Amino acid sequence: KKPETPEEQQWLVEAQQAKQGQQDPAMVQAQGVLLQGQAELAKAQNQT
Amino acid sequence: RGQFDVVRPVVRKLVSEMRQNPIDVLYRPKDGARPDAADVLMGMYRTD
Repeated sequence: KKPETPEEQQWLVEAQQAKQGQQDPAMVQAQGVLLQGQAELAKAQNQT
Repeated sequence: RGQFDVVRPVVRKLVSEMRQNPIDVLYRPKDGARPDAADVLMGMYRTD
C-alpha cells in the first residue's frame, strides 16, 4: 500500500520493516511439519 | 362548487418520496486530501 500518512506516520514505517522481517523466517518455519519427513533422511544417514 | 382533488394525492405521493431520499451533508475529501478532513465540516454542521 505504502504510507499515505493520514494521521499516523511513525508507527507505519516502523512496523512496516518489522512485519517484513517476520515473513522471511515464518514461511520457512511453516515447512516444520514436513521437516519431520526430511528428518527421516537425516536419521537414515545417522544410523548408518 | 365542486372538487375531486386528485391533484393533491399526487403531490403528497411525491412529497413523501423526496423526504425519504437522503440529501443533506456528507463531504468527501478531494484528491490528495486526508480522510479526516470531512468530519470537520460535517461535524460542525451537525452541531449548530
